[PDB]
Amino acid sequence: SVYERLLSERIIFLGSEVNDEIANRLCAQILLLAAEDASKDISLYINSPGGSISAGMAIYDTMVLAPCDIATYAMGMAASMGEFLLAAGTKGKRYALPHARILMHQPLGGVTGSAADIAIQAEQFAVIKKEMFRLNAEFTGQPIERIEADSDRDRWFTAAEALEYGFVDHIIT
Amino acid sequence: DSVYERLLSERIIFLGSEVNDEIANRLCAQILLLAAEDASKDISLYINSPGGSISAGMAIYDTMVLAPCDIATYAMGMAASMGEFLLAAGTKGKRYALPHARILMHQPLGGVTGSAADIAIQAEQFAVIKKEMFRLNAEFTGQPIERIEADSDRDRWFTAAEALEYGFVDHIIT
Amino acid sequence: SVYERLLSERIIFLGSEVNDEIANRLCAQILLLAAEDASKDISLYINSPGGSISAGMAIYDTMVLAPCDIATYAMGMAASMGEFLLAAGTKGKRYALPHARILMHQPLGGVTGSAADIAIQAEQFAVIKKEMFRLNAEFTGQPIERIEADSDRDRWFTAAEALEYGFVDHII
Amino acid sequence: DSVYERLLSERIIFLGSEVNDEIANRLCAQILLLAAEDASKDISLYINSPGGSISAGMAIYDTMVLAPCDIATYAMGMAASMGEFLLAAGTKGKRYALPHARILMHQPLGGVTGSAADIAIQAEQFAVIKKEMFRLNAEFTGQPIERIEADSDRDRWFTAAEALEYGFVDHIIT
Amino acid sequence: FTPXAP
Amino acid sequence: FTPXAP
Amino acid sequence: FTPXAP
Amino acid sequence: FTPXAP
Amino acid sequence: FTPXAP
Amino acid sequence: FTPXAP
Amino acid sequence: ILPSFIEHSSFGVKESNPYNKLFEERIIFLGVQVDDASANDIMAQLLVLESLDPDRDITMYINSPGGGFTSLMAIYDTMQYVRADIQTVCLGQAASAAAVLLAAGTPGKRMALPNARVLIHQPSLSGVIQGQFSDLEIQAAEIERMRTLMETTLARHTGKDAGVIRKDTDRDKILTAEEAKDYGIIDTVLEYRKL
Amino acid sequence: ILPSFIEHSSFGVKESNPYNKLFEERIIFLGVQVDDASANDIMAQLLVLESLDPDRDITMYINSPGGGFTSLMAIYDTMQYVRADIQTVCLGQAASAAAVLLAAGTPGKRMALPNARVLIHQPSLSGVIQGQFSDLEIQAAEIERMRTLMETTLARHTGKDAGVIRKDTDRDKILTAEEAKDYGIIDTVLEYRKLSA
Amino acid sequence: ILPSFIEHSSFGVKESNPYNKLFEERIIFLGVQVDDASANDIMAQLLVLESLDPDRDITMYINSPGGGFTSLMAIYDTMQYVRADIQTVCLGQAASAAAVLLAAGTPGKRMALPNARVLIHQPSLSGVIQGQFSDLEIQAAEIERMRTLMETTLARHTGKDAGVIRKDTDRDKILTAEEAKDYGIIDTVLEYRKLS
Amino acid sequence: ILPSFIEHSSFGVKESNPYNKLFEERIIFLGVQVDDASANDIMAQLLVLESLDPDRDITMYINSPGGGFTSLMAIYDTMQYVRADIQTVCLGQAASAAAVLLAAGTPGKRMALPNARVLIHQPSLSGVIQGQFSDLEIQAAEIERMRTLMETTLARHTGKDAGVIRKDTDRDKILTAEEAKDYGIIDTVLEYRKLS
Amino acid sequence: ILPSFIEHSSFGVKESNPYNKLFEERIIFLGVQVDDASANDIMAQLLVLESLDPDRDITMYINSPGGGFTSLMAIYDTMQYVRADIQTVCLGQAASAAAVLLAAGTPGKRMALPNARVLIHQPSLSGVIQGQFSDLEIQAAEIERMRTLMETTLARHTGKDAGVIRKDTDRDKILTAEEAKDYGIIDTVLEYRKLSA
Ligand SMILES: CC[C@H](C)[C@H](NC(=O)OCc1ccccc1)C(=O)N[C@@H](CC(C)C)C(=O)O
Ligand SMILES: CC[C@H](C)[C@H](NC(=O)OCc1ccccc1)C(=O)N[C@@H](CC(C)C)C(=O)O
Ligand SMILES: CC[C@H](C)[C@H](NC(=O)OCc1ccccc1)C(=O)N[C@@H](CC(C)C)C(=O)O
Ligand SMILES: CC[C@H](C)[C@H](NC(=O)OCc1ccccc1)C(=O)N[C@@H](CC(C)C)C(=O)O
Ligand SMILES: CC[C@H](C)[C@H](NC(=O)OCc1ccccc1)C(=O)N[C@@H](CC(C)C)C(=O)O
Ligand SMILES: CC[C@H](C)[C@H](NC(=O)OCc1ccccc1)C(=O)N[C@@H](CC(C)C)C(=O)O
Ligand SMILES: CC[C@H](C)[C@H](NC(=O)OCc1ccccc1)C(=O)N[C@@H](CC(C)C)C(=O)O
Ligand SMILES: CC[C@H](C)[C@H](NC(=O)OCc1ccccc1)C(=O)N[C@@H](CC(C)C)C(=O)O
Ligand SMILES: CC[C@H](C)[C@H](NC(=O)OCc1ccccc1)C(=O)N[C@@H](CC(C)C)C(=O)O
Ligand SMILES: *C(=O)/C=C/C[C@@H](C)CC
Ligand SMILES: *C(=O)/C=C/C[C@@H](C)CC
Ligand SMILES: *C(=O)/C=C/C[C@@H](C)CC
Ligand SMILES: *C(=O)/C=C/C[C@@H](C)CC
Ligand SMILES: *C(=O)/C=C/C[C@@H](C)CC
Ligand SMILES: *C(=O)/C=C/C[C@@H](C)CC
Repeated sequence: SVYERLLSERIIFLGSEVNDEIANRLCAQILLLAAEDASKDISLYINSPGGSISAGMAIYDTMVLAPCDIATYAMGMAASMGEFLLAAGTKGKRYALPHARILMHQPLGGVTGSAADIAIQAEQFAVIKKEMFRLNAEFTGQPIERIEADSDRDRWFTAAEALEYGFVDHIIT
Repeated sequence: DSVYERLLSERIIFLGSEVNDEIANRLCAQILLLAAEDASKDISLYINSPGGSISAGMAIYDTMVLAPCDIATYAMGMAASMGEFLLAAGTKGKRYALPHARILMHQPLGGVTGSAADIAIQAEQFAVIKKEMFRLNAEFTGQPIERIEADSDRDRWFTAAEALEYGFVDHIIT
Repeated sequence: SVYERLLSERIIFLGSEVNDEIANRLCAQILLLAAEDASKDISLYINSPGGSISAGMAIYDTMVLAPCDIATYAMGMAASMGEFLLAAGTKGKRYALPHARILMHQPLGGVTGSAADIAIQAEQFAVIKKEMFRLNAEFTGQPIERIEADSDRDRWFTAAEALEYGFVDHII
Repeated sequence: DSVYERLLSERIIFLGSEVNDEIANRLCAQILLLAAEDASKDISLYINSPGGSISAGMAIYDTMVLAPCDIATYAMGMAASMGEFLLAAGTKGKRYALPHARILMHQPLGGVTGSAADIAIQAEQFAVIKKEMFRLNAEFTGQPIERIEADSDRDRWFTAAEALEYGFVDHIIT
Repeated sequence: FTPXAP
Repeated sequence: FTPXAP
Repeated sequence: FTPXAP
Repeated sequence: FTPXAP
Repeated sequence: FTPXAP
Repeated sequence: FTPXAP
Repeated sequence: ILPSFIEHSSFGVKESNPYNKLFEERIIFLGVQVDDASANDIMAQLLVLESLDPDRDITMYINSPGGGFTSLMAIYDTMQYVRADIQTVCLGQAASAAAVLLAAGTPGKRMALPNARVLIHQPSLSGVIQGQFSDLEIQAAEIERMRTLMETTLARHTGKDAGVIRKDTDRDKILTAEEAKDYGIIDTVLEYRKL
Repeated sequence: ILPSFIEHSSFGVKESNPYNKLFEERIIFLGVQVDDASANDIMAQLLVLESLDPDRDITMYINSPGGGFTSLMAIYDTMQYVRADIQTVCLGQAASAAAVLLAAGTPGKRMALPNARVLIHQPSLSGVIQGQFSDLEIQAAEIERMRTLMETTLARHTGKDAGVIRKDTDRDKILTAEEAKDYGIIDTVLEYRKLSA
Repeated sequence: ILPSFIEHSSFGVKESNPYNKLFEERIIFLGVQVDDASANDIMAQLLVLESLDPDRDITMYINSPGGGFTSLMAIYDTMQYVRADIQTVCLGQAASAAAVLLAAGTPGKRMALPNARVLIHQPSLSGVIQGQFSDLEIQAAEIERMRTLMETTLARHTGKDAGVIRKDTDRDKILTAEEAKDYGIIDTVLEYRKLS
Repeated sequence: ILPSFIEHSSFGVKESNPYNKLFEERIIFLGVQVDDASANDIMAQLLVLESLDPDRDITMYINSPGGGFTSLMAIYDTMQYVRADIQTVCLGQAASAAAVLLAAGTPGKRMALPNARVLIHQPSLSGVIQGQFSDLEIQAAEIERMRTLMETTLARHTGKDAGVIRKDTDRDKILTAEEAKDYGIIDTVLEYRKLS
Repeated sequence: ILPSFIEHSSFGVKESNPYNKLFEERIIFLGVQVDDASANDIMAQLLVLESLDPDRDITMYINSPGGGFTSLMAIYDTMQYVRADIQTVCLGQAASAAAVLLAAGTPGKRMALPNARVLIHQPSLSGVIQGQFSDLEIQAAEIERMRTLMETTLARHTGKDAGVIRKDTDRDKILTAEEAKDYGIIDTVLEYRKLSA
């Protein structure tokens, strides 16, 4: 019932792994909040392990299209989509708590079926992978080359380390 | 969960999961009820879906066509199988897609069981459905039936831009 | 919550396989609707895989006993009881959507126990089978011989094919 | 369950189970909402907990520190792991403990998996977290980091009195 | 069992 | 079974 | 299977 | 084990 | 596999 | 392993 | 664990299994439920004892829960085919299928032990078989044929009328050794040869 | 538990298994469902009896539920290939695939016991195979070929027209020994050889 | 249950297993799915028949669902390595991997029984393998290599072009004995030797 | 099912298993994943062939998915300990641990079949091991030693620098027969010996 | 699959298993976790080699994860009881219990292969044992006895003080061959005997 109190404050909370169910509700909430008042900012509090990309990008698109600025706060942890959506926030309004930890890494899929089917699955992996690194490079301001290099293996950032890398603009004292 | 109720007031229905009989029944009902309140105003269908059963999907499609009002379709996260079909089934010019939305189109997937006699019948229907799906997808996209059948052989993914070209959606949303 | 809105419109919806639980509710709804107004028609929307005969016939009997006419709409699919209840609608008020598909076939039971018990179970199979073919023949207007022949194996009908065979009177 | 709503009116939030993301988010929200209503009044956190994940735990800790109002911490049944940390993280002088409450303090517990390359990375973080936890626990208790690390090597239990002396809590409740 | 089986 | 199998 | 295998 | 077991 | 193993 | 074990 | 014993003669030494010694004496032992495995083994044994000495009687010791119908008729036909007379002896029970096999021994040579029992009932199906009515109509038809066929087989061996068998087998009928003798399933009851 | 017996001659002593004694007499025993395991064993046995005495008849005792199609045609081809005539005997039942093997014996040498039964039905798939319509279209095509192939093979051995077989096999058809004889699946029904009778 | 038979000569008496008698005649029997176990057993058998009489032909009887790729190429290389010619005979089916082995026999000596069938399809993965895109990118790369390698090997033995094979193997292609002969998988179809 | 064959000489008759015939020829067969069971058996076999004829080469046929580290180094040390040279032959694949054993053969005597493949990757842990940071710190320390040790071991046998090995093994690297030869894992690739 | 080989002399032919040949050379192989089964088998083997030639050294090859405490002390006592000296060799690892057995060999005869490793840790209980505090008080007491008893045995064989062992075993300590030699668990590290090298 507390989440309802937050919604009145124009705060939406991503507290779990990103999936279609959470994404749909989140997209809706953003549209509804933008419908009520398009001037006021929307704040997204993020504590998440990460989740599916398709659902994650559904959230991302809705953020961009929203008239108002979207402020992102990293509470406990931001990983995968958690990190992506965090960095996707309106520049200067991206926040992180002191002990918040950010994780950035390469995408994780799976392959199955005939060699013909797998070849297609591999094609898409290349499409997604390139697009993720492209946008992450834009958010952080790092070269696409470094994002790809750093993302090869899990790379953890503290609030300070994340601040320097360009994931978040401010740390909250 | 209360947000879906708020959307209904805005004449927005949301398909957020795989298409099944349960969801189809609710979606069809909502469309009829919305058309009863006001038949002039458009109805918006937001689509993020993996796809689902054809039979449940066509119950929705039929209801869309019969509705007096226009049905606008928005591809949010993903549109696949019935997701792609219903997306393209939207009123022409009112079909929308988000920038990173992905559309999947492919051949139908069934299963066969029982005696050779029963399977023979199941195969007959596969030919019927396959033709009908490709025909309508050809009509929605405006592509020839030959290309729909050819492209649908294996999973074929479309980006927002690629989908815009193929004729699945008319607009991309800025 | 939409089903409540439909009930106000005198629309009942069969969306799943036919069982005792749904049948009781459907029968109840029909009786209550007929109690409020016996003049106005009741509409039954059908998307179903089919189900048990006993639960299905409870619905059918209630439809016939109702003072008001029962209009039947085939939405996604009508199979087994779905097809039967569809065709059982008031003649001329039976409707179908364009891509709705109708399935008609022979009944499917099961047998267990002693040979004596199975003999009894087999007796009933013959009884039910005749009654189903009879009513299906009445609805469609086809001869019982053709109903029996066509129902031997699964036979699918499109909306158009169903219209000709006599399952439904109109296509929307 | 209706009592927690009644406690919230008294500006009392209750941590009654292991610390996870679900509970942490709810607790953080409540702290922010309570501070929004009135920033002058203290917030009381009643703690009976086995402990839980650090990430969720630190989300709570940060929210405490950033809050304008003082956070009073009460150890009811048990404080262990994060329970002990959050208990000791309370405003100095406003940290309370019941007589038979028991406090457990120990080294962090992780896990490793994957390729040797991945494990090397997982191990890097272990060193980072461990130092920080010991640093703050040393700050809360007022003990040297050297003694915290030594005592935290194995599970170390404190009674209410022993915890009072060690510096976890300021008062015991008569 | 003889006699007679066997 | 002879005759004749075998 | 001879001839010829083997 | 001898002596004496065995 | 001779030559040469073995 | 001789020498010396065994 | 079954111990093996040793025998010796001027020709040599022979280590043998108790069940082998029984078979050496022309005794086939059916100790288990009748199934495709058990049926095939018994048929093999019968045809062997046929081969070795077709003029000498074969003995069947029966302790069984009963079993499948096809497996029973497989054993049954083989019993009746073999040129040698077949003695049947029941130990501790013969039930369902096994009771028929017990009765299928050649007349006068069918016997049982005093505390043995005999169960007779109509064929039953424990599980459920499903399908179109056309399929069940055929299965149910076959099942009735197998029922009547068990009744016919019991009838000629016991001497009772098929109608009587049908009436008695409608429900499980348990018979003691003496009761089985009176019913016509066995000719005699073995008596203790002790003091 | 299957007992082993002992035989003796001036040349030596022989301890042997009942099934070995049957095979010594050129009798192959099919007692189980037809599968890759059972099929390979039967083919091996057939090819062996071929090697030892190609001029002497081979005997096949059949009590079986039936089994796989590929496994059936493996045995069938081997039966027909072998130079020696093949006698088939049915004990207690021969069903589906097994009924074909029973009928696949050389003419005049196909027989059964009186209370044995014979089942004939069209090929069936108990489970469900899934995939794209393109794949199912191919499987269904093959399934029809296997159906028709069973019908053609049954037709020439029984003497019936393939059309009659297709009609009779649409539903399970149970045949007694005598009924199987009339159908043309077996030539004769064995009579009890007992002395007292 | 598989019965063992007995043979006798002036030199002695021999009790043997049917499969042993086949191996005595230089006949290796592949009756099961191809795996590391089955492959190792077949490779061992081939090298033995190589050792005993390298100048005499080796026979491979094939009834198989098919099997693993590495296991298949293990058997394939051994077949091609051995100095002796290799005759392949198909009983009841040869599918996937087994179809390649059937075709991998030496020219003219590849045959099948009339009611046998032959299945050819591209390599498939029934389960799901997961990991980072970099790992999947490598697996997918290997999978395409294994596909193309199966196509090349089938191509040279059948005589068809690799491009043709790739098109035919895109979907499962079932072939009868005669259809397999025309495709170039087998040279001849065995005819029944019965007199009657 | 594996058939047994029969050999005869003026001295007597011998019934033997194919794998026994291989061992008679000094051929050890590693056909399975490397584990404590498989390792102990291989070490035993190695020491026997050492005992019988220490001056004659020992042959190792390798088709394996790979396996445990302790089991690998157990076999490795035993291979290197034995006085006799060791020939390694790869059939159908040698992966992970097995790839190291393949390379651990004595120089010049390492070979593979043409369609065999070789997989190399860094050591991995499939499950999860849990405990206090102090314990994980120790496990993690050992794991790095094992990683570096595999790199060093591969380095001296292949001839590559340890740094190169570390880079290539970060991700799974599949090598064909020829690619493995160039990498330095095997010395030569066997060519088909067939007459036809 | 483990192949058997064949040896021959003027007296006859001998077909034997590799592990039999090792035992013929007085080599006991511990390849598995230490348990009552493994312990009983090893004790039997030791007492046999005692019986046959009590004056000749016995060899123990050790590759083991370790195992139960009682099972270990069963093997340990038997090793020390036997009149013959015992050589211990470690292949690929000796962990927990096995490390003690490795160290329990007679001085100078304890060795390992170069890439073998050795684990030492205090006794641990993987599962959970429940009961009244009185029962747990006893279990906890016994566990401490077994810990201390492991420390004393390791102490006298390694030469280290019991207090040092306790300190080192508090956390798992992995030792390479050379590190195990320095610790005093093994006397020497085997060097490769190869001719080509
Ligand atoms: C738990 C991981 C999750 C399953 C996966 N997402 C994932 O791995 O996201 C990580 C990420 C990295 C960079 C930027 C954004 C996100 C995913 O959606 N995979 C898709 C990939 C597909 C869209 C190609 C799937 O296979 O379902
Ligand atoms: C998960 C797939 C689903 C089961 C299947 N639908 C399916 O495969 O839809 C794919 C599609 C293709 C073109 C246009 C729209 C959708 C289906 O309805 N199959 C039916 C059979 C069909 C002949 C109606 C069923 O088996 O229930
Ligand atoms: C899934 C099928 C379902 C179990 C079956 N119904 C069924 O198969 O209905 C099909 C049908 C065909 C024609 C006309 C009407 C209906 C049934 O109720 N059978 C009864 C038969 C019994 C009343 C004799 C039962 O076994 O419960
Ligand atoms: C109760 C076990 C729990 C899994 C673990 N927490 C944990 O062990 O917290 C204990 C603690 C120690 C010192 C000070 C405060 C608390 C944890 O979060 N571990 C993290 C470690 C990671 C942040 C490096 C994880 O592996 O998920
Ligand atoms: C009505 C029951 C039927 C006779 C049989 N059950 C069956 O054998 O029950 C035991 C039994 C009781 C009395 C006498 C003989 C046997 C069965 O279904 N078994 C059949 C298979 C089934 C498809 C008819 C078999 O074993 O062949
Ligand atoms: C339509 C059923 C098909 C003929 C077969 N089923 C099958 O063999 O059913 C038993 C049978 C009945 C009558 C006559 C012969 C056999 C099957 O799917 N088995 C195949 C595999 C499948 C991929 C076709 C096999 O065993 O090879
Ligand atoms: C894309 C499928 C792949 C070729 C293989 N599957 C596989 O062997 O499928 C059967 C097959 C079909 C046609 C021809 C040969 C074999 C597999 O994954 N097995 C691999 C292991 C895997 C890690 C690639 C193996 O057997 O080594
Ligand atoms: C980091 C993984 C580790 C090297 C090992 N995994 C392991 O052996 O992975 C297979 C492997 C790959 C490449 C080279 C060699 C082996 C493992 O945990 N097995 C250990 C036990 C563990 C406690 C270290 C063992 O088998 O002894
Ligand atoms: C505290 C652990 C205890 C020493 C033992 N565990 C145990 O044997 O762990 C392995 C081990 C480690 C180091 C040295 C020796 C062995 C156990 O509970 N096993 C006992 C039974 C138990 C009732 C004490 C046994 O095997 O006798
Ligand atoms: C009845 O007395 C049976 C005796 C068995 C004997 C003939 C052989 C063990
Ligand atoms: C038919 O009488 C069969 C008899 C089997 C016999 C020839 C060998 C056991
Ligand atoms: C083909 O006729 C094969 C016969 C097998 C024979 C040579 C040995 C059992
Ligand atoms: C005690 O030393 C026991 C020794 C066993 C020996 C007599 C026989 C193996
Ligand atoms: C390579 O040709 C190996 C042959 C094995 C042979 C020496 C013994 C079976
Ligand atoms: C060390 O070289 C051990 C060798 C074993 C040998 C004495 C007997 C197989």
